[PDB]
This record gives sequence, structure tokens and C-alpha cells, in this order.
Amino acid sequence: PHRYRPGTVALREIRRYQKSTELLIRKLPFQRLVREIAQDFKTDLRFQSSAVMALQEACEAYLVGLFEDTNLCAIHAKRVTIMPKDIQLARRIRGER
Amino acid sequence: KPHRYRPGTVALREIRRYQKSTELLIRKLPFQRLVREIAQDFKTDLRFQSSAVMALQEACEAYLVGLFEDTNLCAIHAKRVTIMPKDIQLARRIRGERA
Amino acid sequence: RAKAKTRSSRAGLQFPVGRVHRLLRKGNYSERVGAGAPVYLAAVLEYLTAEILELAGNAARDNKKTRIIPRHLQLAIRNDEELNKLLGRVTIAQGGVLPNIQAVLLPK
Amino acid sequence: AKTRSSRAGLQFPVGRVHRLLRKGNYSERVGAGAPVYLAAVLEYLTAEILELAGNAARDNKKTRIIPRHLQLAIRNDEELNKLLGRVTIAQGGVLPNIQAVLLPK
Amino acid sequence: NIQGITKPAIRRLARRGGVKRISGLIYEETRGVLKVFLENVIRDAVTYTEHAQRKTVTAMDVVYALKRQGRTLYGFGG
Amino acid sequence: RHRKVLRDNIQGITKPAIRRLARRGGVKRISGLIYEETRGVLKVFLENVIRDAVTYTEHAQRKTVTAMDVVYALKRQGRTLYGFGG
Amino acid sequence: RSRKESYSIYVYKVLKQVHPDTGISSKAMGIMNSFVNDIFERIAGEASRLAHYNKRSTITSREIQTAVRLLLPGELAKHAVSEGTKAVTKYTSA
Amino acid sequence: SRKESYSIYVYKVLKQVHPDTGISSKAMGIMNSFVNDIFERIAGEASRLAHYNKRSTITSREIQTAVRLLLPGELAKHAVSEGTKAVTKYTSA
DNA sequence: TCAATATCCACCTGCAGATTCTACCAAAAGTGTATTTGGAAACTGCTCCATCAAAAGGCATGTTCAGCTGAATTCAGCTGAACATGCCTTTTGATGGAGCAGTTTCCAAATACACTTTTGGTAGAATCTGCAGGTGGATATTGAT
DNA sequence: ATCAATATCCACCTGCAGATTCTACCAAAAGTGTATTTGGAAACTGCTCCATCAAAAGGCATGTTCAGCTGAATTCAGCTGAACATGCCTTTTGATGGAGCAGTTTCCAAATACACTTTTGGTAGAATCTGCAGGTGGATATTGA
Ligand SMILES: [Cl-]
Ligand SMILES: [Cl-]
Ligand SMILES: [Cl-]
Ligand SMILES: [Cl-]
Ligand SMILES: [Mn+2]
Ligand SMILES: [Mn+2]
Ligand SMILES: [Mn+2]
Ligand SMILES: [Mn+2]
Ligand SMILES: [Mn+2]
Ligand SMILES: [Mn+2]
Ligand SMILES: [Mn+2]
Ligand SMILES: [Mn+2]
Ligand SMILES: [Mn+2]
Ligand SMILES: [Mn+2]
Ligand SMILES: [Mn+2]
Repeated sequence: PHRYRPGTVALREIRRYQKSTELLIRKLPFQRLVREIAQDFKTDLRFQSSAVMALQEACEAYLVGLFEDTNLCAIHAKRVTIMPKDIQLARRIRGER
Repeated sequence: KPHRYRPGTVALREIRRYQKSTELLIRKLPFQRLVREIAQDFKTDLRFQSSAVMALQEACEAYLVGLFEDTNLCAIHAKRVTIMPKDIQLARRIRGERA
Repeated sequence: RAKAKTRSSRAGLQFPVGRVHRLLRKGNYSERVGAGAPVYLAAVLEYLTAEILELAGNAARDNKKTRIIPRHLQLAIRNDEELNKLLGRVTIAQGGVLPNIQAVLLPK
Repeated sequence: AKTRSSRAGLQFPVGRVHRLLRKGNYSERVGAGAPVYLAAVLEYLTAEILELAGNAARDNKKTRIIPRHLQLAIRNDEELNKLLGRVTIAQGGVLPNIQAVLLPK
Repeated sequence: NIQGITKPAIRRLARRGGVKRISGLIYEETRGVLKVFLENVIRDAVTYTEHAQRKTVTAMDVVYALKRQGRTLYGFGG
Repeated sequence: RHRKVLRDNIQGITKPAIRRLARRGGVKRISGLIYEETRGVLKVFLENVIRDAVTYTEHAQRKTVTAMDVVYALKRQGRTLYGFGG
Repeated sequence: RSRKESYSIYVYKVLKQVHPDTGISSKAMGIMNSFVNDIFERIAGEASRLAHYNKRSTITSREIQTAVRLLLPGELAKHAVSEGTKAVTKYTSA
Repeated sequence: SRKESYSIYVYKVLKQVHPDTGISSKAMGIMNSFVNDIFERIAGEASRLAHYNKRSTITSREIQTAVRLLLPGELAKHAVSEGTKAVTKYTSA
């Protein structure tokens, strides 16, 4: 009848995922999101399977990168919890906004 | 009394003033000296078109001003109002000028 | 021979179609350059310099000046979402910045 | 008839680099040494990365270099990291790194 | 479909990014960013597709789009 | 034919000038340590631009750095400058 | 004396068309030239790349058009594309 | 049909530094991207360099200045030597 | 420190998806020729860069002083983590048909050439004028009382 | 809820530095009559992309505790802003010598354009072999006590 304290398992996951390289977003859901968006620029499109993978890789490398800068912004404000405000500042300094 | 503006009032007066104007804020000669020094340490016996020095000063000031905007956002984000070295460092790290 | 008509007037343009055509050939962009390429490009450039001169001219008027200077170009660009993005990584010498003070800094 | 690579003492295709420069619309003409020089530069950088990725593999009890290994060699090298600072290596993950303030104790 | 991108999957991404604690509002915030990222890239790719007069988006179209957006990817033809 | 020795010119970027730049950048309050970090940051910025500019000067086999050298040097660094194009 | 070309003459014409009353300082004209040279570079560059990705050795108004859609944001693109096309169909009408 | 890549060359170079090591396909793909990218970067800069200086030919001098402007400190030095070493050898016998 | 629960870490092991090999044709790359021509000397005509002299006032420097800001200390209401529970959406193949990249095979239209002839542009000159820089009255704005 | 002390906002001048218009020579568009090449066009031909199916089985969606983090409140030492006195050194003008950019020609050494001859690299089956993914058993790291 035991539990790990808040954050212990979090650190454990940081360690696991920083060690691996597998894509972290489920494939099907992603392929579905991709085609939906594309459908708005041109209808009835077909995608090489590798084109969808390239997209998922870029997209996941971008988010992982964005979460690093966001973590830094949150720590800057003496917090340990990231918030929309942190993603906002990071994207602002990066000049994405 | 004499009269004394409260701290912050003149600073705000300065922001409005400098954001209204477009002239360079760093003195010409000192800046030209800084360029010749740094240059000299790279290659000797160099000369500079007058335009080149001015192009450099225009670029440096546009860059510092822009860096202070970002630095200012970092301070505010930490719920402060005074920019500190750590803010300038956070901005450059996120701008990828040096993770 | 026949009347000498500039390609610009032939395209209904102010910008130099001939000049732009030579720049394409001499810029090492491709082996060959189509006839309509320099016409289409000269028009896009002209449209863009007309869009920012329209806006700059207004800033000039707003500041009660009749002569457009660099600051006027900055205002027109940074105040226009689209041009600001197009030139988001460009710096305009002697243009300054837009007046903008964060709310938190104003007297409470 | 011996290849320009062997003559230049390289493993990289000088002939191909020459053809690629001529057809890439970079300039009107191309000197004979430019393909040689360029190919040497490309070979050297290639050896630099493979050398470090090979090491990264060895430090992993692996003999086949994979994407993760190329990522560890690059991000763990100041110069290579700067050169590829805006590049993303698919399937290479990220360097293990946890901000101090986030540790327990 | 954006909701297909789930909380736990966003948690994982966050984790690889070294994030320890996550505020509840981050999930919806993340989808918005994810969506702007994909729209900007896909749009650029489909433009390379339509130009090559194809009906199939190729890995290369994506690689060229990414390069344009300053997100150069290695491993798919460049 | 000896020009004097150039030393410590970074101190030519004075406290007042940095305060003005922060002002234009909209900064209201400035920590006492900002001034030395700023000079450090300016130094790095300048060197990279001057280094690249001087590299373009030498490749052109000139002894004079022109405004174009700086313009190409800035463009290389994704810091494009308008107004000195020639 | 190797004459140095510029777009000043045309920038000035276009200026008179939108603001008959308005003038332009030489520095501002300096900035406008940089702007025109920059956009030309970006468009031709992208056009160059585009033609190359499709084993095409020639850059046509079609390459310039896709370059424009890729480089310019939303509305600015829509309008530039219209003017571009309008100029081409007119030019071809001899 | 046919698709030329730098694979055999990367592989040859691999064996000279790590005779014992192999390389997965996905990794080979990454090395290709790497070589194409650096190639484009160097060629592209040499292109500008020649244009700035009104020259119609890209010589080894442009490739070298390009390398200097593109690669970080030590990488530039070493790359520069390898380059002139290869050109030297090529110009002799 | 105990003691238990759930995590990691190792050393082996065996099948299987990739890898590394092995066996052949065409584009590419290397040659031997004939022409071309880019841009490396060899001057030298003039920009414009480096320096010096002198005077003057805008501004940097260095202080005093105390307002109010950053930083340290509490505190407790909630948010966000850890988990056990229950369930359906993603994953994994295998089949099959079809859409559609890649090609081959034309050729009429569109480009590049060569060179002559015809001007739009650009380098000053000369002529014309915003507006920088000054200067006093509103009009406010700020801050003590 | 004034007032007094200052800073800011404006409209009125008007001669100087620049901007705009006037003039001429080319460098370079525009015209034309060939010579070449590109790439749009049907017709096919596989390659690989969607569907359609099924299971299973993770992996995700829900609720329940409650640990411990964030944000609100207070307190105050002393940092950093505002105001001043001083007088340094950047600015502003002018003038001059001369380093070194260009601007011209002159001419190979080196690159391009060709026509062939020979080799190498991309393919499409062969012939292994590196670890992924489990197993088991042995300390670890956490946590509640
Ligand atoms: Cl928030
Ligand atoms: Cl700090
Ligand atoms: Cl065309
Ligand atoms: Cl060469
Ligand atoms: Mn020195
Ligand atoms: Mn010649
Ligand atoms: Mn003093
Ligand atoms: Mn006190
Ligand atoms: Mn406070
Ligand atoms: Mn509690
Ligand atoms: Mn005329
Ligand atoms: Mn005035
Ligand atoms: Mn001389
Ligand atoms: Mn072979
Ligand atoms: Mn294992």
C-alpha cells in the first residue's frame, strides 16, 4: 500500500524519455491531423508515408525544443511548473510572434 | 523646495523621449575607436570607409535596443521591473544566441 | 524599323522590365529566363514599393511633413502586420522603434 | 586514366562535386581546384562526425552507428553543435539534461 | 482531430524537454502551437506539391518547406 | 608615423549611453550590473560582425573595409541592414 | 566613371502616383533601394531553388509566382499575384 | 531508374576512422543530408563571394573564404588545411 | 537506522529485420583537341581616409540622499501528481485495386545568339525649398500639502 | 482639492543643406533574322498509397486522495533614481597629403565546348549477423516507520 511522492515519477519519466528517441505522439491520430489541415490548402491529396514521418519528426523536435525554453522561463520566474505564460514568452523572444 | 520628481517619473519621461527619436545614442568617436580596436586585433593596417563605421553603429544600436526589449519582458515575467544580467542571459539563451 | 516600345509600357508598368530581365540572367538563378518572368517580378516589386510608400506617405502627413524620411518608413512597416512580418528580420537605419511602454511600468 | 579523387587523394567524388557545382547555378565558370577543395572539406567534416559517432556507439556497447549516436556526437561538441545549431537529426532525441532546481533532496 | 494529440502525449514531449510539473492549461495551449506549426509547414509543402503539379505530398516537399521555415531536417532526402 | 595604442575603448560605451539604449528599448529600471554585461554582449556582437566584414575585405584584396563588407557581414548573420546599400 | 544603377527613378515615379504632394529624402530613398534589391533577391532565389527542384532549367513567370506565394504573407501575396498576372497577360497582348 | 547519393563515400570514410563500425540506413540518410546541406552552404556562399567581387568563376579561393565564413574556429582551420592539401596534391603528379 | 515495494542493472540467449555481399549495364567521368576569354599584371587618375589644429558647450562623471523595489519569510488554499480501474482507439498486417509518378517520343513554341540601331538613365550642374533650430506662450503633468 | 514648479505641446519664422529639376552622353534595352532547346503532351506502366478488414492490447480516459507548490501578504535593508556641481573630451569646421580604390588595356593560363573511350556507381537478387526484447536474479532507491 505505497506511493511515490509527487514529482518522483516525473523525474523518472524525464530520465526515460531523454534517453529514448521514439516518437511520442501516436501515429494514427497524427496522420489524421496532418491530412485534415492539408485538406484545407488543396483537396484530395495523397501523402508518401515518409512525408508524414518527416512532419512528425520536425513537429516533435520543435515541441521538445519549445518545452525546454518554456521550462527555462518558468524557472526564471521561480516556479517549477510551466504555464501558458511561459510558452508565450518563449515564443515571443524566439520571434515566432 | 526644491521640486523633486519621484523615482520612475523621469525614467518614463526618457522612454517616451527616446522612443520618439531616431538618433544614435552612443557617442560617435568612442564607438569609432572601439571598432578600430576590435578590427586591429583581427588584422592590422586596416582602414574604414566612414559609411562602414556608421553601418556598424546603426546595427549595434538596433541590436542592443532589441535585446533590451526582450530583456525587459524577462524581468517583468519574473514580476520585477528592474532588468538584471540574468534577464539578458535568458533572452540570449532563448534567442539561440548561446544556449 | 518598328516603333521602340519599352517592355515596361507594354506591361503597363513603372518598374524597369529590361533592367530586371538582365538581373535575372546575370544573377545565376537558372540556365534560361522566360519572357514573362521579368515582367511578373517587376510588377510584384512595384506593387510592394507602392504599398509601403502609400503607408510611409501617410505617416509623413501625420507628422506634418511633406518629405518621407526613414522614421516614416519604420512606422509604416512596423504598424502594418504584413509588412512587419515580411521585414521582421530587417533593420531600417535611422528608423528608431515604435513608441511602446509595457502597462506594468506605468504609474499605478 | 586515373580519377581526380585518387589524384587529389580523396575518397569523395571530385568529378561529381565538379558536375554539381556547374549545374547548381552558382557561377558561370568553375575552377579545377574548387571541386577538389570542396570535396576535401566535405570529406574532412564527414570523417569528423563519423569519428565521434563511432565513439558514441562504442560508449554504448554498439558497433553500428545509428541516429542517436550522430546526435550525441554533434550536441556534445561545441563546434559541430554550433555548425548544426538549426538542424534537426531525425530519430536522435536529446542530451540527458535536468535543471538542477528540479532535482529532489 | 487536434484533440487526438492527447494530454499524456503532450506530457511525454514535455518530459523529453525536461519539464517536471505541468499546469492544466498547457495542453490546450500546446495544441494551438502544434496547429500553427503544422499549418505553416504543410501550406509550404503543398505549395511545392502543386508547383510540381502532383497530387502527392512527398517527403522532399516537406524537407524543402521545413528548410524554408528555418527548421532544416536531416534524414529524408536532405 | 605611429598612431597611439588602442586600449580599453569598450569603456567608451558609457553608463549614460547604455541607459539611453535601454530607454529606447522601453526599460524603466536598470540594475547596477547591467552595464558590464551589456559591454560584454556588445563586444561579442561587434567582433563577429567585424570578423566577417574583414573576411570580405581581404577576399577582395582591399585594405579598406567598405560599407558593403559590413552589409554582407550583417546579412550573413541574419541581421539585414537597409540604408547603406551604396 | 563606371555608372552606378539604382531604382530611384522608378521609386520616385510610383511615389508621385500615390502621394503627388509628397517628396522623399535621399536616406529614405537609400532604404527603398535596399528593400527592392532584397525582395528581388528573395524571389529570384526561391524561384531558382524551385526550378532546380523540378529539373527545370528555365525560370518562368510561374516560378516567380510560386516564389511570391511562398515568401509574402497573406493579403500582400494575393495582391502581388494579381498585379503580376495582370502585367503578364497585358505584356503578352503585345 | 537511379538516385545518386554520397553513401559509398561516407561508408569508405567510415571504414578509415572506424574499420570495425557499421552504419544503419537511417544514419546513412542523416549523413547524406549533412553532406548536401554543407555542400549547399559552401557553394552558396562562394557564389555570393564571387558576385560581390564581380567574378564569373568560383575558384578554390572562393571555396576557402566560404569555409572560413561558415565553419567554427578549429573546424575552419582543419577544413582549410585539408582543402589546400588536396588541391596541392592534385596539382602535382 | 529498520523493512517492504517497486526500480534498475546485468549477463545470457535466439530469431529476424536489416546489412553486407555478389553479379551486371549505362550513364557519368576521364581524354585528347580546338577555342575562348576571364581577370591577372602594369599603370595611374582621383576619391576620400587619416590626421592635425582650435574652440566651445553638450554631456559624462562622481556625490549625496532617501523612495520604494527586490528579496526573504509565512502560510494555506488548490492545483496538478500518483494510481488503480475499465475500456476503446491505435497498431499490425495482408489483400487488392487504383491513382498517378516516371518515361518515352514527339515537335511547335519559346529562348538564346549575333549585332545593329535606338534611347532611357545616370553623373553632375543649376535651380528651388522643406524644415532644423530658435523662441516665446498655452496646456499639461506631477507632486506637496 | 487646490497651487506651484516644470516639462511638453505648438504655431510662427526663413536661410542652409539638401532635394528636385535641367542637360547631355553613352551603356544597355530594343529590333530582327536565325539556330537551338524546353518542356507540354498523349499513352503506358508499375510503384506505393488508400481502403477494408479484423483482432488484441496497449495506452488513454476517469475519479480519488492529498502532497507540496504557487501566489498573496508583510517587512525592510539598501540599491538605484533624481538632482547638482564640475569641467573633460566629443563635436564641428577646415585644410592637406597621399594611400589605395577604381578605370583602362594588354594577354596568357585556365576554362569551356566537343567527340570519344573507359570506368564507376546504382540496381536487383544473394548470404549473414547485430541487437531488440525477454528471462532471472541481484543490488538500488524510495518510503513509510
Ligand atoms: Cl499562464
Ligand atoms: Cl542577475
Ligand atoms: Cl515566362
Ligand atoms: Cl580553381
Ligand atoms: Mn590591440
Ligand atoms: Mn576579356
Ligand atoms: Mn569630470
Ligand atoms: Mn531607508
Ligand atoms: Mn516589491
Ligand atoms: Mn495543506
Ligand atoms: Mn532621352
Ligand atoms: Mn522644430
Ligand atoms: Mn599610390
Ligand atoms: Mn563498380
Ligand atoms: Mn536489451
